Amino acid sequence: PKIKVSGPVVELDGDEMTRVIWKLIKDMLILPYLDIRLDYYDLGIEHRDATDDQVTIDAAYAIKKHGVGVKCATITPDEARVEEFNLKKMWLSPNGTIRNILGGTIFREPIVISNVPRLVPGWTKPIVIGRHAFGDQYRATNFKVDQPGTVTLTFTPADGSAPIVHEMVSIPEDGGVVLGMYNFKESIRDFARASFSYGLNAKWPVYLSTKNTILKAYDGMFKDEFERVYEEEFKAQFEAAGLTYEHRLIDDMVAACLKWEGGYVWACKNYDGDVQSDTVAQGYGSLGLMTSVLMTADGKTVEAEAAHGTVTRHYRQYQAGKPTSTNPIASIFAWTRGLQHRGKLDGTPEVIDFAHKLESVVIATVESGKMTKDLAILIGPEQDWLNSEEFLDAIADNLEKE
Amino acid sequence: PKIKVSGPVVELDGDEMTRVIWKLIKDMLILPYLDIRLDYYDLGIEHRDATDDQVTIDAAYAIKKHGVGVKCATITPDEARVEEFNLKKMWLSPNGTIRNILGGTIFREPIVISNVPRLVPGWTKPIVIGRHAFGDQYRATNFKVDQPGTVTLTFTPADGSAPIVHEMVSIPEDGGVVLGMYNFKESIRDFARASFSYGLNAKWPVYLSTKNTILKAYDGMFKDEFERVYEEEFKAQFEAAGLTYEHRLIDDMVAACLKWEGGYVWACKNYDGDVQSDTVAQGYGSLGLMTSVLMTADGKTVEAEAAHGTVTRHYRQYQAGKPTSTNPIASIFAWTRGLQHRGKLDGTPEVIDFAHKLESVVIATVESGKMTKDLAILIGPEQDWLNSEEFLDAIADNLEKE
Ligand SMILES: NC(=O)C1=CN([C@@H]2O[C@H](COP(=O)(O)OP(=O)(O)OC[C@H]3O[C@@H](n4cnc5c(N)ncnc54)[C@H](OP(=O)(O)O)[C@@H]3O)[C@@H](O)[C@H]2O)C=CC1
Ligand SMILES: NC(=O)C1=CN([C@@H]2O[C@H](COP(=O)(O)OP(=O)(O)OC[C@H]3O[C@@H](n4cnc5c(N)ncnc54)[C@H](OP(=O)(O)O)[C@@H]3O)[C@@H](O)[C@H]2O)C=CC1
Ligand SMILES: [Cl-]
Ligand SMILES: [Cl-]
Ligand SMILES: [Mn+2]
Ligand SMILES: [Mn+2]
Repeated sequence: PKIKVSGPVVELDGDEMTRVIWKLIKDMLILPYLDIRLDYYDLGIEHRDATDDQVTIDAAYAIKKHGVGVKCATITPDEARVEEFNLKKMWLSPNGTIRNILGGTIFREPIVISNVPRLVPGWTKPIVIGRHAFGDQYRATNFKVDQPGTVTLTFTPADGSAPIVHEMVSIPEDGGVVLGMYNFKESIRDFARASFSYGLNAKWPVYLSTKNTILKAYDGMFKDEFERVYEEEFKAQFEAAGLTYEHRLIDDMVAACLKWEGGYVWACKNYDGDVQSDTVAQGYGSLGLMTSVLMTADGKTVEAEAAHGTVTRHYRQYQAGKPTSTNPIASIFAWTRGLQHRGKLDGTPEVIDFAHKLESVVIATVESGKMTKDLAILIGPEQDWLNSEEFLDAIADNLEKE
Repeated sequence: PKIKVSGPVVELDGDEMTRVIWKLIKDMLILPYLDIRLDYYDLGIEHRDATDDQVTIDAAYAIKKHGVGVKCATITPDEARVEEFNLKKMWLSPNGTIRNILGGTIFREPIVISNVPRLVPGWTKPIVIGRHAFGDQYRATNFKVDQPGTVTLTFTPADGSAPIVHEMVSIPEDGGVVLGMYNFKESIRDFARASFSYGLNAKWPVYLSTKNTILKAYDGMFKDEFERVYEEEFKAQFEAAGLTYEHRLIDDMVAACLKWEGGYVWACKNYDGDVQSDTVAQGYGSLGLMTSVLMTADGKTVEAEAAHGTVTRHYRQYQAGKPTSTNPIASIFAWTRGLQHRGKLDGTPEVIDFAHKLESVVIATVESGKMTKDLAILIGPEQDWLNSEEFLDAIADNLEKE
């Protein structure tokens, strides 16, 4: 009657509305049906502040040992959060700490649900975007000048052979701006690996965008290392399984994203992934329908969380005792996803089928007219909606019936 | 009775299929309703070759002098064309030479036709992407290194005052890639100016996008200069005209692009301009429906042309006698756009309304059914299309009734 989960699931608790909602998932939709070993780590801001953020390093190393992480959305501290919670220091983003201890690439996977319209009716399958987790603009040296002068870019070899000096330009009277940015071959290779691993697992084809027509050397390495990694360690499984890999120019790929139906993993350079991810998420109308999804190169370790944050605005409402309409879908799909990989490693098809059934019940509940406000308004103003508890209860029943 | 155009309209002839349609347009829709002095410059490949491209300089200085140009699509030489046409040398893009003589910014204006579907149905009004004409990735220095080493980026002021030496990074054992790029304050102010004059003359509010959360100095200048320029030169007028300017993050602007209805000018940095234009054009389905549209900073000079090329595959057909279904909408609109501004500078309202009437008459003509194959399959696997003269016959006729 309770399906036995074999290995552990690391559970990373979090903050505000998602913490409220995250417990109700665990108690109504996980814990009834599963006898399961949950390795718990409270990454709620209080408990990170109370351990000076060690709990986060612990949480990461636990994910790393056991291969599965399911995570509630968490507050990233800033000057306002420092005052609100009386933080001892401004603790760094926990995602950053986990990314960094785990390595691996973040993938944004949307959830398609027939009667919830996307802003591009053509879409029909999930468009997954994987975003190089390292480098380019996000590590840039950039600065301004209010005056004339010349700009030089030098590579100094570590073996002491001659510097390679590039004379870039002369900036005129009124000054301007200057920026230098880089990436690593190792990182680039590691980016392709996770990408192919992710596409293999989902059985989606894979695309790389670059702008190698303009940056021949810089983006040539993205193209070259993607093709090497594909050929050496991925091509035979791809072919193989009907799957494919291509490089396309970024200009083609953004048009393609708009035109195609979905069903592929688009690997983007760091900046492209930050931007495109926001085009695709907008398409689906609501972040309650978006997961992400850290997968390692190999791809043995997965960590899943809702792509949205902690829904402070809803939390302020719940705190007053007022009603809320918070979408639980991504959070649930974070859990279902973690369980998926867990039974994969386990290899206990029952945990997997439970994952999938849960998923289907959810899709089925909404394809019925039972939904939270963020979905309803996508449909129309005629469409009424469920408050957060109501929506989870609905799921819970529709799930009970099987 | 024919409408009297005051000043001269500089006309720039072009290539292949577009050259043909372009005469039909002149002869059927323009000359026979207007009393216009065309200062004519033939930019078909042959005459460019016969003048060693001087004609291109002459056309550009003509536009400078007279404030108005309308231009047929032209061939940009590469290796195949050098052979096809026996070119004496590989002449540079006449668009790039025009741009550089005139300065200014390129605006992509799509033509939104009620009965032609756009892949994003919520779009009821044109999204106008203005692209910075200069710098960033398009002038970068970029290289790969297959070894470890350090990267320094240095501004050496003309002064002889201390060079500012930034130590960017050490690249690990397997090497990596490095880029340096820049832009000029003087260029950035100009880009703001044409962006403002453009949005005012289209009666559209104006948005800029940057990523200044990450590139605080580099994009800091784009936002700061755009804002200065804005308050010091356009806010009075803008406010008076019921119009508004905002900076937004690129992540928000791509989201707004999909969800908003349209009806704004979107000033993108060079790269984001390159890319977002392709998302917008794909949404509209056909470059038959797209113009670009150079406006100078001040903004007394305008030069328009269709955003598509010379439509070679069609020409091959027309050379061989078979029928062609080439959309002249964007070209007619290049003419209508130019008359508008010629009408404006003069200032002679009958010119303007004519421009307007011809436009609405083209739209109305497609609204009644009757369209090139082009637009046809935006609509359905069967929607019946006219061939090139057949549809442009129809427009001649329709315009007639008024
Ligand atoms: N741990 C993580 O992965 C992330 C954490 N964050 C953090 O969360 C905090 C607050 O984030 P913020 O971006 O402001 O807000 P959210 O992304 O959490 O949500 C913003 C708005 O989007 C809507 N929304 C988001 N998710 C849902 C949902 N599941 N169901 C219904 N509506 C939803 C709501 O609309 P409306 O108000 O109109 O009802 C909400 O107010 C910050 O501290 C930030 O650091 C942010 C991103 C990721
Ligand atoms: N001066 C300028 O503004 C520009 C000039 N060019 C030049 O144009 C030349 C041809 O380039 P190329 O990109 O291959 O051809 P085009 O870019 O002009 O058009 C390519 C295809 O798009 C479709 N298409 C574009 N315009 C129309 C239209 N008005 N009506 C119907 N279909 C249309 C056709 O589809 P289908 O094949 O299915 O019929 C056509 O084959 C090149 O020499 C290039 O240098 C390119 C861009 C700009
Ligand atoms: Cl980084
Ligand atoms: Cl340039
Ligand atoms: Mn983003
Ligand atoms: Mn482009």
